[PDB]
Amino acid sequence: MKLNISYPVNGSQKTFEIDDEHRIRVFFDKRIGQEVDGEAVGDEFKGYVFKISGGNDKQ
Amino acid sequence: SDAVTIRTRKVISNPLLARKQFVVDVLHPNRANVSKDELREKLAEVYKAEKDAVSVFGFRTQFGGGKSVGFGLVYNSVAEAKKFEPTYRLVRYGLAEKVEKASRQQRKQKKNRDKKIFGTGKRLAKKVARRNAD
Amino acid sequence: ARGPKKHLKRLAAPHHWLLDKLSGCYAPRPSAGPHKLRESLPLIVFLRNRLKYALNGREVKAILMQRHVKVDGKVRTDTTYPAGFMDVITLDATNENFRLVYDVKGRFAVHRITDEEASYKLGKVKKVQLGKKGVPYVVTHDGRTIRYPDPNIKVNDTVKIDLASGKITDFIKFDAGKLVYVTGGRNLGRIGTIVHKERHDGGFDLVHIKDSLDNTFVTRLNNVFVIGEQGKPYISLPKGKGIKLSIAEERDRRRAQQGL
RNA sequence: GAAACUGCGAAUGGCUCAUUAAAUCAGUUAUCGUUUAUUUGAUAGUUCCUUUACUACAUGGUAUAACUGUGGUAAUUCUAGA
RNA sequence: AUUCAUAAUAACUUUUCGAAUCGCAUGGCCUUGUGCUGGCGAUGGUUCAUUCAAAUUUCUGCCCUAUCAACUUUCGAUGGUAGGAUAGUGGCCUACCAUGGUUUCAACGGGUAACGGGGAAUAAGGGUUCGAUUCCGGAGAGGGAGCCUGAGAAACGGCUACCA
Ligand SMILES: [Mg+2]
Ligand SMILES: [Mg+2]
Ligand SMILES: [Mg+2]
Ligand SMILES: [Mg+2]
Ligand SMILES: [Mg+2]
Ligand SMILES: [Mg+2]
Ligand SMILES: [Mg+2]
Ligand SMILES: [Mg+2]
Ligand SMILES: [Mg+2]
Ligand SMILES: [Mg+2]
Ligand SMILES: [Mg+2]
Ligand SMILES: [Mg+2]
Ligand SMILES: [Mg+2]
Ligand SMILES: [Mg+2]
Ligand SMILES: [Mg+2]
Ligand SMILES: [Mg+2]
Ligand SMILES: [Mg+2]
Ligand SMILES: [Mg+2]
Ligand SMILES: [Mg+2]
Ligand SMILES: [Mg+2]
Ligand SMILES: [Mg+2]
Ligand SMILES: [Mg+2]
Ligand SMILES: [Mg+2]
Repeated sequence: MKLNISYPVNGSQKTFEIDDEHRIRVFFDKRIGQEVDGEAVGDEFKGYVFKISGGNDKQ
Repeated sequence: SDAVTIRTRKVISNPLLARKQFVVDVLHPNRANVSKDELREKLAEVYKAEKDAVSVFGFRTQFGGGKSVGFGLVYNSVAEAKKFEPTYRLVRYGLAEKVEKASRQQRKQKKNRDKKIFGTGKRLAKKVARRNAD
Repeated sequence: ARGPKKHLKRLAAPHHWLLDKLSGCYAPRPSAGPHKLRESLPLIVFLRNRLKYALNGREVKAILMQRHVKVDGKVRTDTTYPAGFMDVITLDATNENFRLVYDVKGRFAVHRITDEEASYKLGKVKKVQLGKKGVPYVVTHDGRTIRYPDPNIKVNDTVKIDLASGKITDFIKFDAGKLVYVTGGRNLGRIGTIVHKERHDGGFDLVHIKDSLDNTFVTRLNNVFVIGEQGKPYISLPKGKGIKLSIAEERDRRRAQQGL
């Protein structure tokens, strides 16, 4: 599923794709606003904290 | 071509529209009605204003021949006709081009097509361009 | 039916305008203003249908928007502005002044007046109340509000209004024997001094009127508009002087003036 | 001067006669029984504060469209995060 | 015709309005501060009046029908009191209380291939028949109900639900 990530300090954005049910899984049952650590989702993101802000489903 | 004779009845000095307005009574024996251009040119040559400031119209020739009766205008300037004249009239004369446009229902449709877009459009050009990958 | 009505089908338009049945469909609906719909003469009508100064309605906006026309003093730019009885219409260009007063047929006549008379107007006072803070006001038939009138000004009296400034400069009481102009009913347009008032508590006072032909009629007090003293109007009257000739008398006047 | 915000309008018009028989409608009344955009005419010296160490009036606050940019859906005048 | 217009007293208010707005012009004034003044008219603004309205409302007037004679209070029918609600009167709604209201001078019920009116047709007169339909009024937007916006809609080229 696509992650649409923003770095509001810089004004940047780029998307990232993930084909890993286990990595993906970390975001499950979390809500908008809840914070999420990085290393789980990818080693790229080791450290990085993400705030979940929204998104679309299929349809 | 036969004496003609152009009369002008019921005349009125009309200062709040910068012109003198009147009826035109054209006798024309042995002449199958006169014409608007001949009448602008002659009424110009009498009201001391010049052709392109005279306006003529209405006009229907009398039953059985002989006479036609119209209506005439004559502005104080060529700048005052060009501003107080209906724009289809200046067209008839040759002192304003017929700016042609699309159909009336071509235009309406464009208005409506345009209603389905919010904002600029080009923002929607690029985003629809990505579909061309999926 | 849901809200304010904005159109007027010609045919429903008031007759004293004299619009032709055909050529269109709607008549101009008078704007909200100083005179009731049904007793008004919109600028469109005056500039084109009476003065013949405009041929189009589109040309009437052309004339107006140059502020050529100005009502009761002020400039005014509203194709269908509700001009009304006693108002004063002015064209600076063409050096022309006008008053709206009635025919004998109950129509608004083209009546030319002097620059001098264009100074002022006449207003029937329609109510006199005590305003907020104890300031007394009068209110005239054309809906002007005027603060601090003379105490002896009561309802139905007529009033000479400055125009240039809003103030009052005179008032004629409603007494037996005072020049009157009739503003409604059949007797609309007639003129005649006043004989006597039928009181009638709680429902329409009748005003018996006689003119300068020793002819007599009657209207509701609502329809009666004082304008001075017998002999002495306070404004110039139209030719006719509001005397009403029989259909016979009118026939003869028109066929006595026959030889070109 | 596009776009967008703001304001106003979309309660007029046009169409039809299904319902409706004291209803509607007509003529005639009433508001000392109320609402009223607008037009027109009037209409406002007072706003702070235990009232000498004083209050932005030379004019106080952000949050948003359009926009830039990242996106979602087969699909609409759908719209999300930044 | 009023407890009216208007004003005065004691207070009350999640305190309404009392211009932080825009355009053309740029001039006067002396203690020379970029001081102090100041032209035309836009948009706005509270209250009142006016105008365009609206909403209710008085009196009288409707086609056929008794093989419709009694009708009205189930769960307001008719009135009184107080309140609530409304823009506001009012059983409009709710409490309490009472027993009223309409009818052979045809109530109540049924029918209408019934929207009303201005009008139309037919020509001795009296009448008879018609009016979906150019103007006025009313109602509706497939059927019902609900409501947002707003000065104004119970709006449908508005939304919401149910039914088709
Ligand atoms: Mg077009
Ligand atoms: Mg657009
Ligand atoms: Mg109008
Ligand atoms: Mg009365
Ligand atoms: Mg309509
Ligand atoms: Mg905020
Ligand atoms: Mg009081
Ligand atoms: Mg200066
Ligand atoms: Mg039966
Ligand atoms: Mg019996
Ligand atoms: Mg009661
Ligand atoms: Mg009970
Ligand atoms: Mg009982
Ligand atoms: Mg019977
Ligand atoms: Mg029917
Ligand atoms: Mg009909
Ligand atoms: Mg009928
Ligand atoms: Mg039918
Ligand atoms: Mg409706
Ligand atoms: Mg249908
Ligand atoms: Mg139903
Ligand atoms: Mg609806
Ligand atoms: Mg509609």
